[PDB]
Amino acid sequence: ASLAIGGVVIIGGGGHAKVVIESLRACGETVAAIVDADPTRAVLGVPVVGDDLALPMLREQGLSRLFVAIGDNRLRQKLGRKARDHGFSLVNAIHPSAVVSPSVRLGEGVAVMAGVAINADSWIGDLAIINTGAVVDNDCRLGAACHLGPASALAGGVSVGERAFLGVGARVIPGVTIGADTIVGAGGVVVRDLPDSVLAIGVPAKIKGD
Amino acid sequence: ASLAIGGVVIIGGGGHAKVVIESLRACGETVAAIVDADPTRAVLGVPVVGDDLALPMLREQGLSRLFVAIGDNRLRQKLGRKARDHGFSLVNAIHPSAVVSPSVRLGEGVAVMAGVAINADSWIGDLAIINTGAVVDNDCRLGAACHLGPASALAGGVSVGERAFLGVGARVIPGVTIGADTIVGAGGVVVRDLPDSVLAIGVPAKIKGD
Amino acid sequence: ASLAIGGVVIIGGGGHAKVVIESLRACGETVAAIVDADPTRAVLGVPVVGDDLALPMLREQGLSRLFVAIGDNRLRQKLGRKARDHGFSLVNAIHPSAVVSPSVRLGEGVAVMAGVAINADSWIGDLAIINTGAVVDNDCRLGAACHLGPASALAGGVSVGERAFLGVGARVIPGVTIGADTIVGAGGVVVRDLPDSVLAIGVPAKIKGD
Ligand SMILES: CC(C)(COP(=O)(O)OP(=O)(O)OC[C@H]1O[C@@H](n2cnc3c(N)ncnc32)[C@H](O)[C@@H]1OP(=O)(O)O)[C@@H](O)C(=O)NCCC(=O)NCCS
Ligand SMILES: CC(C)(COP(=O)(O)OP(=O)(O)OC[C@H]1O[C@@H](n2cnc3c(N)ncnc32)[C@H](O)[C@@H]1OP(=O)(O)O)[C@@H](O)C(=O)NCCC(=O)NCCS
Ligand SMILES: CC(C)(COP(=O)(O)OP(=O)(O)OC[C@H]1O[C@@H](n2cnc3c(N)ncnc32)[C@H](O)[C@@H]1OP(=O)(O)O)[C@@H](O)C(=O)NCCC(=O)NCCS
Ligand SMILES: C[C@H]1O[C@H](OP(=O)(O)OP(=O)(O)OC[C@H]2O[C@@H](n3cnc4c(=O)[nH]c(N)nc43)[C@H](O)[C@@H]2O)[C@@H](O)[C@@H](O)[C@@H]1N
Ligand SMILES: C[C@H]1O[C@H](OP(=O)(O)OP(=O)(O)OC[C@H]2O[C@@H](n3cnc4c(=O)[nH]c(N)nc43)[C@H](O)[C@@H]2O)[C@@H](O)[C@@H](O)[C@@H]1N
Ligand SMILES: C[C@H]1O[C@H](OP(=O)(O)OP(=O)(O)OC[C@H]2O[C@@H](n3cnc4c(=O)[nH]c(N)nc43)[C@H](O)[C@@H]2O)[C@@H](O)[C@@H](O)[C@@H]1N
Ligand SMILES: [Cl-]
Ligand SMILES: [Cl-]
Ligand SMILES: [Cl-]
Ligand code: NA
Repeated sequence: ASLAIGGVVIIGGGGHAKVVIESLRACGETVAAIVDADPTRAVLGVPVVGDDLALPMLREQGLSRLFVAIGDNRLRQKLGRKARDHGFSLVNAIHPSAVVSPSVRLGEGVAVMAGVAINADSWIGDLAIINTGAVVDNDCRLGAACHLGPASALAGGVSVGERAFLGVGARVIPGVTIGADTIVGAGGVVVRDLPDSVLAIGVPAKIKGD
Repeated sequence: ASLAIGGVVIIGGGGHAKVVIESLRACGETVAAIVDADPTRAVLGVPVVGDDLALPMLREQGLSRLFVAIGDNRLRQKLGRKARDHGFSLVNAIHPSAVVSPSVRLGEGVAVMAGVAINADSWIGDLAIINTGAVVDNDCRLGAACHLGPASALAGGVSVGERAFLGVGARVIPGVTIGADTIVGAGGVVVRDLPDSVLAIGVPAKIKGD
Repeated sequence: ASLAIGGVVIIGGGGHAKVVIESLRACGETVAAIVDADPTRAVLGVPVVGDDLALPMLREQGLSRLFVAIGDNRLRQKLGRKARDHGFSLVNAIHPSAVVSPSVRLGEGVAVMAGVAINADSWIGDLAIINTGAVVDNDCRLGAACHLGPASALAGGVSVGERAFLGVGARVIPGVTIGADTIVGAGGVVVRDLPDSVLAIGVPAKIKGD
């Protein structure tokens, strides 16, 4: 439990964590430690020091910066709130290759992966993930803890509800609103508004029931 | 109507203008003023000085560089010709992150957005838009005033007619020719030549009549 | 047959060669010569000196670095082995804009084109092509001589067999394995494992027989 000072604590030790650790390192940040619900190790050289019960200990020793590297949107949002209650600040992990327009408003805890572009006047909620290669055109609104998967793309003026997930290569045409907790499958091309809490798949994307 | 000297005049004050203004600024250019058919303001800090009737006044005061930031392809092409008749030179707006091969031939008035790649020996007509994240592989020919939408991709040796539009995430396989004034819907994957003036949608893209 | 010393020999003189030559040049490498089965010229200024029968002559004159710029996967793999038997080392051609994570394992003879991202702990076999704009998320395994076409994307933990080909804009969801010698058509979205030697097309991708 002997750590260096000044680095970032990561919640989560999975594949998403690996990519986040490397984004932070590419920016010259140090990653201090991981907390993982499997408390057994290291992820890309970063020690796993315990489960979330280790958070108070980490804060006590002076570490105060944290990122939640958990892909699950509702779990990520809960763990973000837990981290803030424990006195951590949620950093953003923005790969140096990402292009984020100067008029974009970013929340906290946001992952913006390599190859991303986000254009003018888009707003990105806390704990959003904008994954590898994704594109966000002008005037989009991304709600807290939503996830745009790798190689997905939003055309202009799209709104994505809290905790919504767009799978790899999903596309949304201009002006469309997607509700909270909605899942667009890989490749789905969304051509009309989607309400909350549905799954939509296909070209064009259609809602799938039971 | 008091402007600085030396900057670029933009025709159009919408979302496409915002992204173009930011591309020009990212290259260290200054944007002088906007002319918009709604002559009422500012777009990202750039004053709207009037409608197109203000063009002669702008030229008289020494401004001579212009970009047409209008997404509509036929309107953009008409306004490009109007600007040149009024003594403006059409600049290109190429985001610093775009990768444009040294053997690509670029026209004038061309937008090439963040994250774009254009590979060897492609030719890009005047007033084309190559939007955010789009890919153009080797030996493509893009006609004047066509538009490749965000995250679209052309494989090698594709020809795109004048004023044709490919929606977000559209894909075209090698060797395909797309006629002038043709629209490929978002996500459409074009696997055979398309004639002029049709709409094609789907995977694979199929022509849609009335 | 008078060449400079120190440059890279390219097998293949087609469109893929053009893009590879430009990637090598963008890194400050010199391309010495091309060998092409049509021995008649130059490709982007690089002389075509003969067919593969010229390889021994090139090695004798001190050239020892080679890239196989042939899109055909089985032919590329055969010509890679021929080049190594003739005493050449297979270089990699990685465009300066590509983002290749520090924990990625690269083979030899690999093309990684402009705009590519490859994330943590992916392994890339000899003679793979990762084409323009393609994305490879964490923990992927790309077999020797496979080809990810332009704008294609693999989500995390995907395995792609030897000589498999994914067409422009193909997508594969997490955890999927694709067999050797399998072809995914342009735009195909692969949602379950594919065996060896099939063709799969569509959203979702389905195997097509005769
Ligand atoms: C849509 C998705 C959520 C469905 O999961 P699921 O509901 O367990 O679906 P199943 O695998 O049982 O498949 C149900 C049917 O829909 C089809 N299907 C599955 N995913 C599909 C997709 N993305 N597009 C179109 N059809 C799809 C399947 O072929 C199956 O068809 P059948 O009825 O003919 O068998 C999932 O396949 C998906 O696309 N996930 C995206 C994951 C991702 O991109 N992660 C990146 C994270 S960084
Ligand atoms: C194809 C498109 C042009 C159609 O507009 P439209 O003709 O007004 O079409 P509608 O919205 O009336 O839909 C007609 C039908 O085609 C379907 N459809 C619409 N767009 C589709 C698309 N991209 N792919 C497949 N099907 C589509 C709709 O589901 C509707 O189906 P229905 O008959 O079952 O209701 C439009 O949806 C589109 O894709 N635009 C791309 C815009 C864009 O990408 N802009 C980026 C600018 S930077
Ligand atoms: C799938 C592919 C390999 C098929 O080639 P093919 O077997 O000669 O197929 P055909 O052109 O005869 O078309 C067969 C049918 O499948 C359809 N089809 C072709 N390609 C398709 C694709 N990518 N997705 C869905 N359907 C497709 C055609 O519409 C045709 O339909 P029909 O039965 O209604 O006429 C090819 O179209 C393709 O996608 N190539 C990708 C090439 C590429 O991306 N190169 C980039 C290199 S860097
Ligand atoms: C965006 C990515 O999201 C997901 O990747 P991921 O890293 O979130 O998923 P996994 O690789 O399963 O890793 C999840 C990790 O998250 C840990 N975890 C799960 N729940 C908790 C928790 O409550 N607290 C802490 N501290 N850690 C938790 C797990 O023990 C596991 O190590 C997947 O859906 C991937 O497909 C995708 N690349
Ligand atoms: C590529 C983009 O194309 C389109 O964006 P856009 O900026 O062209 O569209 P809008 O946001 O409607 O803005 C168009 C602007 O263009 C102005 N305009 C429309 N016609 C004229 C004109 O004739 N002259 C001048 N000077 N301006 C004109 C309008 O008053 C309006 O302000 C949309 O299709 C978007 O989806 C897309 N991002
Ligand atoms: C990734 C790319 O793959 C393919 O492009 P490509 O450059 O491999 O294909 P082509 O433009 O036909 O060029 C193939 C070249 O490869 C040469 N070639 C073909 N066979 C041989 C060979 O055995 N030895 C040598 N030294 N050269 C060979 C041909 O004479 C021809 O000049 C296409 O499928 C494209 O769509 C794609 N951009
Ligand atoms: Cl570190
Ligand atoms: Cl300015
Ligand atoms: Cl050279
Ligand atoms: Na990209």
